[PDB]
Order: sequence, then structure tokens, then C-alpha cells
Amino acid sequence: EKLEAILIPDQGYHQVGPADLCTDMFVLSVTVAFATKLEQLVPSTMKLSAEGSEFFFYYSLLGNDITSEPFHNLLSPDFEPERASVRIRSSKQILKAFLSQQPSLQIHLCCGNHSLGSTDVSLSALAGISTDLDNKAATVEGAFILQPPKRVKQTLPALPTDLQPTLGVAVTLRREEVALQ
Repeated sequence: EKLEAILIPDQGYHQVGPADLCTDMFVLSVTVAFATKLEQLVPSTMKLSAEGSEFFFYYSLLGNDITSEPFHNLLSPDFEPERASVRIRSSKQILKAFLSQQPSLQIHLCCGNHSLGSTDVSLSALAGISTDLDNKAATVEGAFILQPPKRVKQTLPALPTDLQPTLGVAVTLRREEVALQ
């Protein structure tokens, strides 16, 4: 059988592994912290000034559709750092194995029903460093590049440096009783 995160609807947590053996509570969280150079993902300066331009981040976390607080200033992002968390009932070994087997988290920058770009954040990398969950939280954090869904990326003017659209993301796994700190 495949390891699956099974929503327990009444209680508001996901069971991973057999419920009689995997009984500890964990929190898995995603924080979108800041962004820069997002204007490269919009082909026209004119769309930046339309007020229908309202942008947000989307991702699926263990099957949960998550959207962030909409913001308007793409050139100078104004959104607040925002965390989404899910509760998991599991065991340390089974949850670490489950996470090591998950595909990367794909975080999208959206406008309306359009994805302007996405970036991959490895949950398996987080599992790989989740080696002291009895005592410490484990966190992968960095500046992740947002890639447009186009075949060809055009850059005008072409410079020696290449500042790309970037999203600061932190993904954290911890025992529920272990403070993020």
C-alpha cells in the first residue's frame, strides 16, 4: 500500500500511517515571506496599473488548496508574511518516509484564474533534514525562483547579471508540542 495523508474530517488533522501505531501529532507549515522582481512575469506594464491586477499565491499542501492574501503592488510587493499549517497524526519514521516520497510543493503566483509562474520546493529535502524531531523543528528556507509557464523567456535588456522573480519560502516540520522558536 502507498503512504497517504488521510483527512480525518471531524478532528481536523490528517492521519499518516496506521492509526493504532502512528499516534503522535505533527505540524507541517509553509510560509511565504517576501518576493522581488515579480514584474518580469507580466508582459505589459499596462497590466500593472489595472486594478483587476490583484495577485496571490496558490499551492496544494497534502491535498488542501491554499491561497494567500491578495496584494496589488507587483512591482513593490506589499503582502505580509503568511503561514499555512496542517496537523498530522503519525509517527516520526512514517511521516518522514511519507514526506520523502512526496512530489515537490509547487507554489504559484496567480492573477485571477491565471498562473503567472511557479516554483518548486522539495518536501523530500525537508524530510532529509528532519533528523531530531523529538527536540527541534526542521526547516528548509530560501529564495526560490518563479518560472513562467512559457516555452521561451525573453529578457530585454540582456545584462551580465540576471535578477529573476524570487519568492522567499520556509517549509517547517515539527512535533506539535515542539515550539517553532
